[PDB]
Amino acid sequence: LLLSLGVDPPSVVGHESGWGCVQLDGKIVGWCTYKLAKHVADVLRLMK
Amino acid sequence: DLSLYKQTVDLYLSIAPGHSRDPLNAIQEHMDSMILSKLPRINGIVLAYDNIRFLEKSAKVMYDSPFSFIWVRVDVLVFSPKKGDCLEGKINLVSPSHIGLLILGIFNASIPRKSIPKDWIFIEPDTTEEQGRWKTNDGNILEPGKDLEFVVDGQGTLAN
Amino acid sequence: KEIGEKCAFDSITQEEGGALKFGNKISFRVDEVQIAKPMLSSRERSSINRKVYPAEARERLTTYKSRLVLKFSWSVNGGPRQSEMREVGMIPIMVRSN
Amino acid sequence: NEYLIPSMMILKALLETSDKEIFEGIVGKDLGNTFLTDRVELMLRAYKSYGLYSQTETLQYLGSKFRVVLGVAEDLTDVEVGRFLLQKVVLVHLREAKDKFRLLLFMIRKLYALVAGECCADNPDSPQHQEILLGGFLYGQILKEKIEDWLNSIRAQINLDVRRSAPGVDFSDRKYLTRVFSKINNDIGTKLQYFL
Repeated sequence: LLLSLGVDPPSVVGHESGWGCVQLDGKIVGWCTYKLAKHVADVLRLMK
Repeated sequence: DLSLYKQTVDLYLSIAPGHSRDPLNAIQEHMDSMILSKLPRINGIVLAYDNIRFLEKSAKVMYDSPFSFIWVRVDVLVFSPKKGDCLEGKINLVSPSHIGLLILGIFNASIPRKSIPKDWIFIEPDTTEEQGRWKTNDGNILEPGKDLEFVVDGQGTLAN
Repeated sequence: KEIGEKCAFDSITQEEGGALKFGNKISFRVDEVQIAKPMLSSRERSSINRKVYPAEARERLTTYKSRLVLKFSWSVNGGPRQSEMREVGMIPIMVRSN
Repeated sequence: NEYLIPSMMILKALLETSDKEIFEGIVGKDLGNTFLTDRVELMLRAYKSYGLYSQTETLQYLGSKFRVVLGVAEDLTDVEVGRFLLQKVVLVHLREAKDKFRLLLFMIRKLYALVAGECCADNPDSPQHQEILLGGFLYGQILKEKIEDWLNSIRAQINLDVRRSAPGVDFSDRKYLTRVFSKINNDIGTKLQYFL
Protein backbone atom coordinates (compact mmCIF):
# COMPACT_ATOMS: atom_id res chain seq x y z
CA LEU A 1 0.00 0.00 0.00
CA LEU A 2 2.88 2.38 0.75
CA LEU A 3 4.39 1.67 -2.66
CA SER A 4 1.02 2.37 -4.28
CA LEU A 5 0.68 5.40 -2.02
CA GLY A 6 3.65 7.60 -2.91
CA VAL A 7 6.86 6.26 -1.40
CA ASP A 8 9.38 3.76 -2.69
CA PRO A 9 12.48 1.96 -1.42
CA PRO A 10 15.43 2.90 -3.61
CA SER A 11 18.49 0.82 -4.50
CA VAL A 12 20.90 3.63 -5.26
CA VAL A 13 20.22 6.53 -2.94
CA GLY A 14 16.69 7.79 -3.49
CA HIS A 15 17.04 10.47 -0.84
CA GLU A 16 17.17 14.26 -0.80
CA SER A 17 16.85 17.13 1.68
CA GLY A 18 13.16 17.56 2.50
CA TRP A 19 12.50 13.82 2.30
CA GLY A 20 11.55 11.86 5.40
CA CYS A 21 12.02 8.17 6.13
CA VAL A 22 9.30 5.62 6.89
CA GLN A 23 10.01 2.69 9.21
CA LEU A 24 8.11 -0.57 9.45
CA ASP A 25 9.05 -1.72 12.98
CA GLY A 26 12.71 -1.46 12.04
CA LYS A 27 12.76 -1.83 8.26
CA ILE A 28 13.21 1.11 5.90
CA VAL A 29 10.52 0.91 3.25
CA GLY A 30 10.44 4.33 1.60
CA TRP A 31 10.63 8.08 1.70
CA CYS A 32 8.39 11.09 1.24
CA THR A 33 8.17 14.75 2.13
CA TYR A 34 6.59 15.42 5.49
CA LYS A 35 3.31 16.54 3.94
CA LEU A 36 3.08 13.21 2.18
CA ALA A 37 4.10 11.63 5.48
CA LYS A 38 1.23 13.12 7.47
CA HIS A 39 -1.23 12.45 4.66
CA VAL A 40 -0.11 8.82 4.47
CA ALA A 41 -0.51 8.56 8.24
CA ASP A 42 -4.05 9.92 8.16
CA VAL A 43 -5.24 7.79 5.27
CA LEU A 44 -3.70 4.66 6.77
CA ARG A 45 -5.34 5.03 10.18
CA LEU A 46 -8.55 5.78 8.33
CA MET A 47 -8.25 2.52 6.40
CA LYS A 48 -7.51 0.74 9.67
CA ASP B 1 -16.64 -68.71 31.97
CA LEU B 2 -18.95 -69.97 34.70
CA SER B 3 -17.09 -68.05 37.41
CA LEU B 4 -20.37 -67.33 39.22
CA TYR B 5 -21.16 -69.39 42.30
CA LYS B 6 -24.16 -69.75 44.57
CA GLN B 7 -23.67 -71.78 47.74
CA THR B 8 -26.23 -72.46 50.46
CA VAL B 9 -24.23 -72.09 53.66
CA ASP B 10 -25.26 -72.54 57.29
CA LEU B 11 -24.07 -69.99 59.82
CA TYR B 12 -24.13 -69.36 63.57
CA LEU B 13 -25.91 -66.03 63.71
CA SER B 14 -25.95 -63.73 66.75
CA ILE B 15 -29.54 -62.59 67.28
CA ALA B 16 -29.75 -59.31 69.18
CA PRO B 17 -32.06 -59.23 72.21
CA GLY B 18 -34.00 -56.16 71.12
CA HIS B 19 -35.03 -57.94 67.91
CA SER B 20 -36.35 -60.81 69.99
CA ARG B 21 -39.80 -60.15 68.54
CA ASP B 22 -38.56 -61.25 65.13
CA PRO B 23 -35.19 -62.85 64.35
CA LEU B 24 -35.49 -62.31 60.59
CA ASN B 25 -35.18 -58.61 61.37
CA ALA B 26 -31.75 -58.80 63.01
CA ILE B 27 -30.73 -61.59 60.64
CA GLN B 28 -31.14 -59.44 57.54
CA GLU B 29 -29.79 -56.51 59.55
CA HIS B 30 -26.29 -57.94 59.50
CA MET B 31 -26.94 -59.94 56.35
CA ASP B 32 -26.98 -56.58 54.61
CA SER B 33 -23.50 -56.24 56.07
CA MET B 34 -22.13 -59.38 54.45
CA ILE B 35 -23.25 -58.28 50.98
CA LEU B 36 -20.40 -57.11 48.74
CA SER B 37 -18.02 -57.97 51.60
CA LYS B 38 -15.78 -61.01 51.25
CA LEU B 39 -16.99 -64.06 53.12
CA PRO B 40 -13.58 -65.56 53.92
CA ARG B 41 -15.13 -68.87 55.00
CA ILE B 42 -15.62 -69.52 51.28
CA ASN B 43 -13.14 -66.87 50.02
CA GLY B 44 -15.58 -64.99 47.82
CA ILE B 45 -17.62 -61.80 47.77
CA VAL B 46 -21.29 -61.82 48.70
CA LEU B 47 -23.50 -60.89 45.77
CA ALA B 48 -26.95 -62.17 46.80
CA TYR B 49 -28.68 -64.11 49.55
CA ASP B 50 -32.21 -65.46 49.98
CA ASN B 51 -34.07 -68.35 51.64
CA ILE B 52 -33.45 -66.93 55.09
CA ARG B 53 -34.63 -69.85 57.18
CA PHE B 54 -33.36 -70.99 60.54
CA LEU B 55 -33.06 -74.54 61.75
CA GLU B 56 -35.77 -73.96 64.35
CA LYS B 57 -34.03 -74.24 67.71
CA SER B 58 -35.66 -71.26 69.49
CA ALA B 59 -32.19 -69.88 69.70
CA LYS B 60 -30.12 -70.77 72.75
CA VAL B 61 -29.01 -67.62 74.55
CA MET B 62 -25.41 -67.15 75.61
CA TYR B 63 -24.64 -67.84 79.23
CA ASP B 64 -24.02 -64.19 80.04
CA SER B 65 -24.78 -62.33 76.80
CA PRO B 66 -28.45 -61.56 76.22
CA PHE B 67 -28.06 -61.80 72.45
CA SER B 68 -28.55 -65.43 71.51
CA PHE B 69 -27.19 -67.64 68.78
CA ILE B 70 -28.78 -69.95 66.22
CA TRP B 71 -27.97 -71.83 63.04
CA VAL B 72 -29.55 -70.43 59.89
CA ARG B 73 -29.43 -71.57 56.27
CA VAL B 74 -29.01 -69.00 53.49
CA ASP B 75 -27.83 -69.11 49.87
CA VAL B 76 -24.90 -66.86 48.94
CA LEU B 77 -23.80 -65.71 45.46
CA VAL B 78 -20.02 -65.62 45.82
CA PHE B 79 -17.97 -64.92 42.73
CA SER B 80 -14.86 -67.11 42.79
CA PRO B 81 -12.07 -65.87 40.47
CA LYS B 82 -9.66 -68.50 41.79
CA LYS B 83 -7.38 -68.45 38.73
CA GLY B 84 -9.78 -70.88 37.10
CA ASP B 85 -9.68 -70.16 33.40
CA CYS B 86 -10.23 -67.50 30.76
CA LEU B 87 -12.15 -64.43 31.91
CA GLU B 88 -12.53 -61.02 30.32
CA GLY B 89 -12.63 -57.38 31.31
CA LYS B 90 -13.00 -53.82 30.08
CA ILE B 91 -9.77 -51.86 30.07
CA ASN B 92 -9.96 -48.59 31.99
CA LEU B 93 -6.33 -47.52 32.41
CA VAL B 94 -3.55 -48.48 30.04
CA SER B 95 0.10 -47.62 30.65
CA PRO B 96 3.36 -49.40 29.82
CA SER B 97 3.90 -50.80 33.26
CA HIS B 98 0.59 -52.62 33.84
CA ILE B 99 -2.94 -52.67 32.45
CA GLY B 100 -6.00 -51.88 34.52
CA LEU B 101 -9.12 -53.86 33.72
CA LEU B 102 -12.58 -54.05 35.25
CA ILE B 103 -14.29 -57.42 35.49
CA LEU B 104 -18.08 -57.27 35.86
CA GLY B 105 -17.87 -53.49 36.05
CA ILE B 106 -16.74 -53.76 39.67
CA PHE B 107 -13.64 -55.80 40.40
CA ASN B 108 -10.16 -54.73 39.41
CA ALA B 109 -7.31 -56.29 37.44
CA SER B 110 -3.71 -55.07 37.27
CA ILE B 111 -1.93 -57.22 34.70
CA PRO B 112 1.72 -56.10 34.84
CA ARG B 113 3.93 -55.88 31.78
CA LYS B 114 5.88 -58.94 32.95
CA SER B 115 2.84 -61.22 32.89
CA ILE B 116 2.26 -59.55 29.49
CA PRO B 117 4.29 -61.00 26.58
CA LYS B 118 7.12 -58.64 25.70
CA ASP B 119 6.08 -58.48 22.03
CA TRP B 120 3.27 -56.03 22.79
CA ILE B 121 4.31 -52.38 22.84
CA PHE B 122 2.86 -49.16 24.24
CA ILE B 123 2.35 -45.79 22.56
CA GLU B 124 2.73 -42.74 24.78
CA PRO B 125 0.47 -40.05 23.32
CA ASP B 126 0.84 -36.29 23.02
CA THR B 127 -2.30 -35.28 24.92
CA THR B 128 -1.53 -37.92 27.57
CA GLU B 129 1.80 -39.46 28.55
CA GLU B 130 0.50 -42.70 30.06
CA GLN B 131 -3.10 -42.79 28.80
CA GLY B 132 -2.28 -44.50 25.51
CA ARG B 133 -2.40 -47.69 23.53
CA TRP B 134 -0.63 -50.86 24.60
CA LYS B 135 -0.70 -51.97 20.99
CA THR B 136 -0.32 -55.73 20.71
CA ASN B 137 2.40 -57.53 18.81
CA ASP B 138 -0.18 -57.95 16.06
CA GLY B 139 -0.50 -54.17 16.02
CA ASN B 140 -4.17 -54.42 16.97
CA ILE B 141 -5.05 -51.46 19.16
CA LEU B 142 -6.60 -52.18 22.51
CA GLU B 143 -8.61 -49.24 23.78
CA PRO B 144 -11.58 -49.72 21.41
CA GLY B 145 -10.92 -53.36 22.10
CA LYS B 146 -12.19 -52.49 25.57
CA ASP B 147 -12.76 -56.20 26.21
CA LEU B 148 -9.58 -58.17 26.79
CA GLU B 149 -9.76 -61.91 27.38
CA PHE B 150 -7.05 -63.48 29.51
CA VAL B 151 -6.30 -66.09 32.16
CA VAL B 152 -6.14 -65.39 35.88
CA ASP B 153 -3.30 -66.39 38.18
CA GLY B 154 -5.05 -65.41 41.41
CA GLN B 155 -3.88 -60.78 39.47
CA GLY B 156 -3.70 -61.61 35.79
CA THR B 157 -1.51 -63.00 33.03
CA LEU B 158 -1.15 -62.29 29.32
CA ALA B 159 1.87 -64.47 28.54
CA ASN B 160 1.20 -67.52 26.39
CA LYS C 1 14.31 -23.35 15.15
CA GLU C 2 16.34 -20.17 15.59
CA ILE C 3 18.36 -22.02 18.20
CA GLY C 4 19.80 -24.22 15.47
CA GLU C 5 21.73 -27.45 15.99
CA LYS C 6 24.95 -28.59 17.63
CA CYS C 7 27.78 -30.66 16.15
CA ALA C 8 30.17 -33.17 17.69
CA PHE C 9 32.76 -35.48 16.18
CA ASP C 10 36.31 -36.83 16.43
CA SER C 11 38.74 -33.99 15.78
CA ILE C 12 42.05 -35.00 14.22
CA THR C 13 44.63 -32.26 14.71
CA GLN C 14 45.60 -30.61 11.44
CA GLU C 15 49.34 -30.41 12.19
CA GLU C 16 50.11 -28.28 9.10
CA GLY C 17 47.12 -29.86 7.32
CA GLY C 18 44.97 -26.74 7.64
CA ALA C 19 41.86 -28.88 7.21
CA LEU C 20 41.91 -30.91 10.41
CA LYS C 21 39.84 -33.84 9.30
CA PHE C 22 36.96 -35.49 11.15
CA GLY C 23 34.45 -38.03 9.92
CA ASN C 24 31.91 -39.12 12.49
CA LYS C 25 30.09 -35.83 12.83
CA ILE C 26 26.75 -35.70 14.60
CA SER C 27 24.65 -32.56 14.33
CA PHE C 28 21.52 -32.75 16.48
CA ARG C 29 18.67 -30.37 17.17
CA VAL C 30 15.21 -30.33 18.70
CA ASP C 31 12.42 -30.14 16.17
CA GLU C 32 9.74 -28.78 18.49
CA VAL C 33 8.54 -28.47 22.08
CA GLN C 34 5.46 -30.30 23.33
CA ILE C 35 3.67 -29.06 26.43
CA ALA C 36 0.83 -31.35 27.36
CA LYS C 37 -1.76 -30.83 30.06
CA PRO C 38 -0.72 -31.69 33.62
CA MET C 39 -1.84 -35.30 33.85
CA LEU C 40 -1.99 -37.01 37.23
CA SER C 41 1.60 -37.75 38.28
CA SER C 42 1.84 -39.57 35.05
CA ARG C 43 3.22 -42.99 36.04
CA GLU C 44 0.24 -45.32 36.36
CA ARG C 45 -1.16 -46.05 39.83
CA SER C 46 -3.83 -48.67 39.02
CA SER C 47 -6.48 -45.95 38.95
CA ILE C 48 -8.30 -44.09 36.22
CA ASN C 49 -5.46 -41.75 35.23
CA ARG C 50 -7.22 -38.43 35.40
CA LYS C 51 -6.11 -34.80 35.47
CA VAL C 52 -5.09 -32.54 38.37
CA TYR C 53 -6.98 -29.31 38.73
CA PRO C 54 -4.89 -26.58 40.40
CA ALA C 55 -7.16 -26.50 43.46
CA GLU C 56 -5.70 -29.88 44.31
CA ALA C 57 -2.17 -28.61 43.75
CA ARG C 58 -3.04 -25.89 46.24
CA GLU C 59 -4.41 -28.43 48.69
CA ARG C 60 -1.60 -30.95 48.59
CA LEU C 61 0.67 -27.87 48.66
CA THR C 62 2.52 -28.99 45.55
CA THR C 63 3.62 -27.05 42.48
CA TYR C 64 1.38 -27.31 39.43
CA LYS C 65 3.53 -28.97 36.79
CA SER C 66 3.04 -30.75 33.48
CA ARG C 67 5.39 -32.98 31.54
CA LEU C 68 7.73 -31.40 29.01
CA VAL C 69 8.68 -33.20 25.79
CA LEU C 70 11.31 -32.39 23.16
CA LYS C 71 11.42 -33.81 19.63
CA PHE C 72 15.11 -34.60 19.28
CA SER C 73 16.50 -34.96 15.78
CA TRP C 74 19.78 -36.45 14.60
CA SER C 75 22.33 -36.29 11.86
CA VAL C 76 25.29 -38.62 11.43
CA ASN C 77 26.94 -36.17 9.01
CA GLY C 78 24.73 -37.84 6.45
CA GLY C 79 21.00 -37.40 6.11
CA PRO C 80 19.51 -39.72 8.74
CA ARG C 81 17.77 -37.10 10.93
CA GLN C 82 15.39 -39.51 12.54
CA SER C 83 13.29 -38.23 15.45
CA GLU C 84 12.51 -39.24 19.04
CA MET C 85 10.79 -37.71 22.07
CA ARG C 86 12.79 -36.83 25.19
CA GLU C 87 11.16 -35.92 28.48
CA VAL C 88 13.18 -33.22 30.18
CA GLY C 89 11.05 -32.95 33.31
CA MET C 90 7.83 -31.16 34.18
CA ILE C 91 7.38 -27.40 34.20
CA PRO C 92 4.64 -25.31 35.85
CA ILE C 93 1.48 -24.15 34.10
CA MET C 94 -0.45 -20.99 34.85
CA VAL C 95 -4.07 -21.12 36.00
CA ARG C 96 -6.93 -20.87 33.48
CA SER C 97 -4.36 -20.77 30.69
CA ASN C 98 -4.27 -22.60 27.37
CA ASN D 1 30.65 -9.15 28.16
CA GLU D 2 30.75 -5.90 26.23
CA TYR D 3 32.39 -5.83 22.82
CA LEU D 4 33.28 -2.81 20.70
CA ILE D 5 33.83 -3.22 16.96
CA PRO D 6 34.14 -0.21 14.63
CA SER D 7 30.97 0.56 12.69
CA MET D 8 32.85 0.94 9.40
CA MET D 9 34.25 -2.55 9.82
CA ILE D 10 30.87 -4.22 10.17
CA LEU D 11 29.51 -1.97 7.42
CA LYS D 12 31.94 -3.05 4.71
CA ALA D 13 31.65 -6.57 6.11
CA LEU D 14 27.87 -6.54 5.82
CA LEU D 15 27.50 -5.87 2.12
CA GLU D 16 29.99 -5.98 -0.74
CA THR D 17 29.96 -2.22 -0.69
CA SER D 18 32.17 0.52 -2.05
CA ASP D 19 33.12 3.41 0.20
CA LYS D 20 31.44 5.77 -2.25
CA GLU D 21 28.25 3.79 -1.68
CA ILE D 22 28.66 4.41 2.05
CA PHE D 23 29.24 8.13 1.56
CA GLU D 24 26.33 8.60 -0.82
CA GLY D 25 24.04 6.65 1.49
CA ILE D 26 25.00 8.44 4.69
CA VAL D 27 24.81 12.05 3.53
CA GLY D 28 23.60 11.76 -0.04
CA LYS D 29 21.51 14.93 -0.05
CA ASP D 30 22.12 18.69 -0.13
CA LEU D 31 25.50 17.94 -1.69
CA GLY D 32 28.25 19.13 0.61
CA ASN D 33 26.51 19.47 3.95
CA THR D 34 29.49 20.70 5.93
CA PHE D 35 29.31 18.77 9.18
CA LEU D 36 28.05 15.44 7.88
CA THR D 37 30.59 15.43 5.05
CA ASP D 38 33.68 16.15 7.11
CA ARG D 39 32.74 13.74 9.90
CA VAL D 40 31.93 10.90 7.51
CA GLU D 41 35.23 11.48 5.73
CA LEU D 42 37.12 11.24 9.01
CA MET D 43 35.32 7.98 9.74
CA LEU D 44 36.13 6.34 6.41
CA ARG D 45 39.72 7.48 6.78
CA ALA D 46 40.22 6.21 10.32
CA TYR D 47 38.94 2.78 9.36
CA LYS D 48 41.08 2.76 6.22
CA SER D 49 44.04 3.38 8.55
CA TYR D 50 44.31 -0.34 9.31
CA GLY D 51 41.36 -2.14 7.78
CA LEU D 52 41.02 -4.16 4.62
CA TYR D 53 39.06 -3.49 1.46
CA SER D 54 36.84 -6.32 0.22
CA GLN D 55 34.03 -7.88 2.25
CA THR D 56 35.47 -11.40 2.42
CA GLU D 57 38.81 -10.30 3.86
CA THR D 58 37.03 -8.46 6.65
CA LEU D 59 34.75 -11.45 7.20
CA GLN D 60 37.71 -13.81 7.59
CA TYR D 61 39.58 -11.34 9.78
CA LEU D 62 36.51 -10.98 11.99
CA GLY D 63 35.99 -14.72 12.30
CA SER D 64 39.65 -15.28 13.12
CA LYS D 65 39.38 -12.45 15.64
CA PHE D 66 36.22 -13.71 17.38
CA ARG D 67 36.23 -17.50 16.98
CA VAL D 68 36.77 -18.02 20.72
CA VAL D 69 33.80 -16.40 22.48
CA LEU D 70 31.64 -17.92 19.76
CA GLY D 71 30.45 -21.40 20.70
CA VAL D 72 30.29 -22.18 17.00
CA ALA D 73 31.32 -25.42 15.33
CA GLU D 74 35.07 -25.45 15.85
CA ASP D 75 36.15 -27.29 12.70
CA LEU D 76 34.23 -26.02 9.70
CA THR D 77 35.72 -22.76 8.44
CA ASP D 78 36.54 -19.13 9.21
CA VAL D 79 34.60 -16.81 6.89
CA GLU D 80 31.34 -18.52 7.85
CA VAL D 81 32.23 -17.48 11.40
CA GLY D 82 32.01 -13.85 10.31
CA ARG D 83 28.66 -14.45 8.65
CA PHE D 84 27.58 -16.15 11.86
CA LEU D 85 28.41 -12.92 13.70
CA LEU D 86 26.73 -10.63 11.15
CA GLN D 87 23.59 -12.76 11.37
CA LYS D 88 23.58 -13.41 15.10
CA VAL D 89 24.47 -10.14 16.88
CA VAL D 90 24.39 -6.94 14.84
CA LEU D 91 20.67 -6.54 14.00
CA VAL D 92 18.87 -9.75 14.85
CA HIS D 93 15.39 -8.44 14.04
CA LEU D 94 16.39 -8.13 10.39
CA ARG D 95 17.38 -10.80 7.89
CA GLU D 96 18.29 -9.15 4.56
CA ALA D 97 21.86 -7.93 4.92
CA LYS D 98 21.34 -5.16 2.39
CA ASP D 99 18.34 -3.99 4.41
CA LYS D 100 20.33 -4.18 7.63
CA PHE D 101 22.87 -2.08 5.78
CA ARG D 102 20.33 0.54 4.73
CA LEU D 103 19.06 0.78 8.29
CA LEU D 104 22.56 1.04 9.73
CA LEU D 105 23.01 3.94 7.35
CA PHE D 106 19.81 5.59 8.56
CA MET D 107 20.95 4.96 12.11
CA ILE D 108 24.38 6.53 11.86
CA ARG D 109 22.76 9.34 9.89
CA LYS D 110 20.36 10.09 12.73
CA LEU D 111 23.24 9.72 15.19
CA TYR D 112 25.22 12.43 13.44
CA ALA D 113 22.15 14.65 13.22
CA LEU D 114 21.98 14.29 16.99
CA VAL D 115 25.67 15.15 17.26
CA ALA D 116 25.13 18.57 15.68
CA GLY D 117 21.95 19.34 17.61
CA GLU D 118 19.88 18.62 14.50
CA CYS D 119 17.64 16.37 16.61
CA CYS D 120 16.39 16.51 20.18
CA ALA D 121 17.47 13.80 22.61
CA ASP D 122 15.13 10.84 22.74
CA ASN D 123 13.87 10.26 26.26
CA PRO D 124 14.32 6.61 27.30
CA ASP D 125 13.00 7.82 30.67
CA SER D 126 9.50 8.19 29.22
CA PRO D 127 6.68 5.75 28.41
CA GLN D 128 7.05 7.06 24.88
CA HIS D 129 10.25 5.13 24.29
CA GLN D 130 9.02 2.09 26.19
CA GLU D 131 7.13 -1.20 26.04
CA ILE D 132 6.17 -3.97 28.48
CA LEU D 133 7.42 -7.50 29.12
CA LEU D 134 4.74 -10.12 29.76
CA GLY D 135 5.03 -13.32 31.72
CA GLY D 136 4.57 -15.87 28.97
CA PHE D 137 7.17 -14.12 26.84
CA LEU D 138 9.98 -14.11 29.37
CA TYR D 139 8.82 -17.60 30.25
CA GLY D 140 9.37 -18.71 26.68
CA GLN D 141 12.70 -16.91 26.52
CA ILE D 142 14.12 -18.54 29.64
CA LEU D 143 12.65 -21.82 28.46
CA LYS D 144 14.49 -21.52 25.16
CA GLU D 145 17.61 -20.63 27.13
CA LYS D 146 17.40 -23.86 29.10
CA ILE D 147 16.70 -25.74 25.87
CA GLU D 148 19.95 -24.41 24.45
CA ASP D 149 21.95 -25.13 27.59
CA TRP D 150 20.58 -28.66 27.43
CA LEU D 151 21.70 -29.04 23.82
CA ASN D 152 25.11 -27.64 24.72
CA SER D 153 25.41 -29.97 27.69
CA ILE D 154 24.65 -33.06 25.62
CA ARG D 155 27.06 -31.87 22.94
CA ALA D 156 29.66 -31.44 25.67
CA GLN D 157 28.93 -34.97 26.88
CA ILE D 158 29.40 -36.41 23.40
CA ASN D 159 32.61 -34.39 23.15
CA LEU D 160 34.08 -35.68 26.40
CA ASP D 161 32.87 -39.13 25.31
CA VAL D 162 35.16 -38.80 22.31
CA ARG D 163 37.89 -37.16 24.34
CA ARG D 164 38.66 -39.73 27.03
CA SER D 165 40.22 -42.27 24.77
CA ALA D 166 37.33 -43.93 22.92
CA PRO D 167 35.03 -45.54 25.53
CA GLY D 168 32.15 -45.71 23.09
CA VAL D 169 32.48 -43.76 19.82
CA ASP D 170 29.68 -44.69 17.40
CA PHE D 171 27.38 -41.86 16.41
CA SER D 172 25.31 -44.37 14.40
CA ASP D 173 24.17 -46.67 17.20
CA ARG D 174 21.01 -45.42 18.87
CA LYS D 175 22.18 -47.37 21.92
CA TYR D 176 25.08 -44.94 22.27
CA LEU D 177 22.63 -42.06 22.10
CA THR D 178 20.50 -43.65 24.80
CA ARG D 179 23.60 -44.07 26.95
CA VAL D 180 24.68 -40.44 26.59
CA PHE D 181 21.10 -39.19 27.03
CA SER D 182 21.14 -40.95 30.38
CA LYS D 183 24.63 -39.55 30.94
CA ILE D 184 23.40 -35.94 31.07
CA ASN D 185 20.83 -34.60 33.55
CA ASN D 186 17.56 -34.77 31.63
CA ASP D 187 15.44 -32.54 33.86
CA ILE D 188 15.00 -28.83 33.29
CA GLY D 189 11.42 -28.42 34.47
CA THR D 190 12.86 -28.06 37.94
CA LYS D 191 14.95 -25.15 36.67
CA LEU D 192 11.90 -23.14 35.63
CA GLN D 193 10.07 -24.16 38.78
CA TYR D 194 13.20 -23.07 40.66
CA PHE D 195 13.25 -19.61 39.14
CA LEU D 196 9.51 -19.09 39.59
